[PDB]
Amino acid sequence: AMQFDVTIEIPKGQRNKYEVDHETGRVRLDRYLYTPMAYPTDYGFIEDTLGDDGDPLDALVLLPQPVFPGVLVAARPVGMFRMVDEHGGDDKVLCVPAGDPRWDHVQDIGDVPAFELDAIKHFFVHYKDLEPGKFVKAADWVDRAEAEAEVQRSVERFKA
Amino acid sequence: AMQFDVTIEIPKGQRNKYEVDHETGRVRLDRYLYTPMAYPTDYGFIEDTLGDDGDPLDALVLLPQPVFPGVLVAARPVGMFRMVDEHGGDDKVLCVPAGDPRWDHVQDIGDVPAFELDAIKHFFVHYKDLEPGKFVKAADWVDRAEAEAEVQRSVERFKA
Amino acid sequence: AMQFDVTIEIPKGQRNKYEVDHETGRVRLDRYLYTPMAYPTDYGFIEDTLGDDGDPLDALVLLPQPVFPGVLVAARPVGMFRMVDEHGGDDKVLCVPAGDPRWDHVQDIGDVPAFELDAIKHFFVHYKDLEPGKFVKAADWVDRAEAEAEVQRSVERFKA
Amino acid sequence: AMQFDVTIEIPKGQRNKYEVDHETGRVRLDRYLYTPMAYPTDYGFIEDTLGDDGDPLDALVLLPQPVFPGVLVAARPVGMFRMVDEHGGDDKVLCVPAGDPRWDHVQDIGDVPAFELDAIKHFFVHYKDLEPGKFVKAADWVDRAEAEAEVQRSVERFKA
Amino acid sequence: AMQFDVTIEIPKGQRNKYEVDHETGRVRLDRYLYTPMAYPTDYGFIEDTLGDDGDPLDALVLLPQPVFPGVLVAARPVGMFRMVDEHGGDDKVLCVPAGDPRWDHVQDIGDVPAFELDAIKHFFVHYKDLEPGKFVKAADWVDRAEAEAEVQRSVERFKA
Amino acid sequence: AMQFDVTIEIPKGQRNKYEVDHETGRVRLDRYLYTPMAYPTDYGFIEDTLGDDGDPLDALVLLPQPVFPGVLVAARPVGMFRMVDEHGGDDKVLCVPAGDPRWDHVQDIGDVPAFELDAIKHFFVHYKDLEPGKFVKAADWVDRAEAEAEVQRSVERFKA
Ligand SMILES: [Ca+2]
Ligand SMILES: [Ca+2]
Ligand SMILES: [Ca+2]
Ligand SMILES: [Ca+2]
Ligand SMILES: [Ca+2]
Ligand SMILES: [Ca+2]
Ligand SMILES: [Ca+2]
Ligand SMILES: [Ca+2]
Ligand SMILES: [Ca+2]
Ligand SMILES: [Ca+2]
Ligand SMILES: [Ca+2]
Ligand SMILES: [Ca+2]
Ligand SMILES: [Ca+2]
Ligand SMILES: [Ca+2]
Ligand SMILES: [Ca+2]
Ligand SMILES: [Ca+2]
Ligand SMILES: [Ca+2]
Ligand SMILES: [Ca+2]
Ligand SMILES: [Ca+2]
Ligand SMILES: [Ca+2]
Ligand SMILES: [Ca+2]
Ligand SMILES: [Ca+2]
Repeated sequence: AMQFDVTIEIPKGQRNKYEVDHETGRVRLDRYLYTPMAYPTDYGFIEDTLGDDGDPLDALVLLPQPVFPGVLVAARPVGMFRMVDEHGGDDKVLCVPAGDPRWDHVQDIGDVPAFELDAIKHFFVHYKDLEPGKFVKAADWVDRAEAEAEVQRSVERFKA
Repeated sequence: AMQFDVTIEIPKGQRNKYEVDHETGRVRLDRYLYTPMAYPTDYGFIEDTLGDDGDPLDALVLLPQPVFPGVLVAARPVGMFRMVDEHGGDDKVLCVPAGDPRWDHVQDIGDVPAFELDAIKHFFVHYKDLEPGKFVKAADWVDRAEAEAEVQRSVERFKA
Repeated sequence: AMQFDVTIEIPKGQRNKYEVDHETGRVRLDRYLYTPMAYPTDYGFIEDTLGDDGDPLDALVLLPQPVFPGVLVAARPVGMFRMVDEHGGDDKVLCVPAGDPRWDHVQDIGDVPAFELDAIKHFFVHYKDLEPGKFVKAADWVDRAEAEAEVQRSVERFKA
Repeated sequence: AMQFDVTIEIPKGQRNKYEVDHETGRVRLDRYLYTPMAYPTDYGFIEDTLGDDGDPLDALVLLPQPVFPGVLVAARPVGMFRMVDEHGGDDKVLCVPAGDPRWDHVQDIGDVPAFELDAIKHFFVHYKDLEPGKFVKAADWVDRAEAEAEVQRSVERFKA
Repeated sequence: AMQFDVTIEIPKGQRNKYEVDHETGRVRLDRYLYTPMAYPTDYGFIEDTLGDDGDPLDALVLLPQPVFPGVLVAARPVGMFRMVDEHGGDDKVLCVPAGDPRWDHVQDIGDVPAFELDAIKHFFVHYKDLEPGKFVKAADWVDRAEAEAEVQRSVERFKA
Repeated sequence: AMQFDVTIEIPKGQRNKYEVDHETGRVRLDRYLYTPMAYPTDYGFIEDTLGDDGDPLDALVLLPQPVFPGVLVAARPVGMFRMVDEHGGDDKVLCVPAGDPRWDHVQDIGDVPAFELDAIKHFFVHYKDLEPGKFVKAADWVDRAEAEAEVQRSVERFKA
């Protein structure tokens, strides 16, 4: 099975939007969110990846307890969240911890309760509502097969 | 200068929706919110008040640090959030601590930063989205005079 | 589905062993635990039940986020943990929140992942290791049907 | 050997000064402290005591982990903090948990390390500096025997 | 408008005095404070500056929520805290987040409310009372223009 | 008097088992513990050491307040915990902060309360009980002199 390293930027429950600067590796506070919302899962990116824009592929990791900003978590993808915003398409891979039997029951997007997926969607649809010149036009969920394909595309781009 | 006691049910930052049961006085968990949202201010109700809803008049309190559920805070009103939900009008009186000179610069709704009023509005408009058969329609932020009048109304209703 | 109110005494992750006095209703610190352990679920008792020993029926509640000591939670039973300690038979009903569709997938003890049942068991087996004259000696899980029967017996004992 | 119940109003590390209303038993926020200081121990009062000033006798409880506001702790005195402020006399009994063998090495005021006693002193001397028309002009520690004498006086006054 | 990157060493509310080692970039615990006090704002230093003692120029950042130690925050100066301690002169630039319109109402030292500036002064005046070989002699606030002059000097020294 | 730098990987009270990768210096989540236990002291390793295993020598640090993962603490040894798990044998040096006179009363293993030593032992004996292929076979406390020998040992092997 496919797996990889995710670097968590923002723990679950945070209104502080942290981002890891990729030139340096330093954790930065981008902004305090303008909406009364908090990240529904631990949020970050996959190491040694690169998307269409000059940034790694975004990742969401389900956990029994949050980590801190800058922490690595070995994860495997079970699905992916597509969305369109002010800078076009944005993909977010949904993962669980790799080599952990406690998450073996989650092999695909259908194994994650509809209510956690709706809550995730709702966050990304609404979190920038009060920010000038920022919107989220579309949003929906694809399966693990489509997620793994997107990871494979992003690894290939990185190595090039 | 009008003042009253507010009982805080939900501290700022909470996704657990607590409620005081008014007949018994116990704190209950009503529900964990279905949306990835957190109460932007300390939320509760004014003691010895009564609306058309058989319940007390709801209240928001601006604080430097949150209290915990069940705590009493002496407060004075600076405005009111007017909204309609699935059960009609649900007005919420915005307050600051009474007799505290660090809040003397806040006398009316205009003295509260718009960004904070925006975020409070965004919470109540969106926190119930994912709950079926539930919705909110924000009317407007109204001034201190409109608030004090509603508080006075609901105090008279209580005394009966 | 059968349901009832649970008063939570100890939130998940606490080494402080809080207890409610059943006359006064006050929260008391019985003791700081002598072992490096923490309650793996929110822990308390079912309101208006009378067990075989004069005390109410104990309860464990699975939640997405812990509450505080003294909080009421409407819960439905999915199983029961039977064990013996230094004062004989000790039974603890495992529950989920009642009227919450996010827990509809948990209808009996087999739906609760074994890792969580093993952990709960491990807590109670070991938490009084370092207290003299205190132990727990038997332990095993019984299904929803037996839990509901035990709750019903305890509801009646209380009424009489 | 003397012991009693201490009700904790304020946990260690708190800048919010909570208070129990002794008529109703409700927890109130008196005020957010005006200085950048935090209570160095859990703070509260002794149940069934009445001091010379109409209120219950104040108490500091040394703990391995803090409790929450409103929690009872069975405790025994090991000393007292004698203080004169703007309202005159103010005596606070320093306690440890009763019947807990992890505190049996603490028998009198000399057994509490001087760094802790100085820190506590430093709190009460400076926490109201920035509060107007508020001060403390005398601050001294006394032994268990003197502390126990004051508790006894206060207990007997409670029985009027 | 002048701006720079501040690295936060100590979040607001902390009694642990964290310090970044400027050679390696590692975070160190210098000491647990000897007074019962907590840093009243997020505290750190300005990146790519050089104070005339060989360290980066110290910075205080006003935030709606604290960050973690090591986190970068883009900021702009609004004033400066001038103090004289056991090391002689010690300057600390008071800042707000740069490119954040929620802080546009704070442009110079007079825009910060007095109760917050007094609290910050109170911290630095008193936090080393109980520390041996450490004392304060004086503390004053100066305006944005004085602060900017000091930043600019420290920047040129950095380039040398 | 021997002293060294300890990097804390895991703060006290944690169920998340973090690790520093000694190649990269990145913090990684190894695993969420399968037992309902939490690290009773801050846990990590000694910098510039090499144990029998090929990783650095492990360290426990007694603190008045926990740090966060990746923080350096100057520390001196007062004893050592010897254990035999799967993977050979593991040793953990028990320390206190160096140059801190609040810990001067702790010079050898006899000076640490037995209650704290039993709790630390109890953690490392039981924390992997439910993990397959993991175990403990023996657990002992040894004195300062024994610990200092093992540190110096590990320093030499790092240099060689
Ligand atoms: Ca990302
Ligand atoms: Ca992205
Ligand atoms: Ca985006
Ligand atoms: Ca309410
Ligand atoms: Ca209402
Ligand atoms: Ca409503
Ligand atoms: Ca809805
Ligand atoms: Ca119980
Ligand atoms: Ca029982
Ligand atoms: Ca028992
Ligand atoms: Ca035992
Ligand atoms: Ca008191
Ligand atoms: Ca008093
Ligand atoms: Ca007083
Ligand atoms: Ca004063
Ligand atoms: Ca600094
Ligand atoms: Ca300086
Ligand atoms: Ca200094
Ligand atoms: Ca000093
Ligand atoms: Ca280690
Ligand atoms: Ca090792
Ligand atoms: Ca090992």
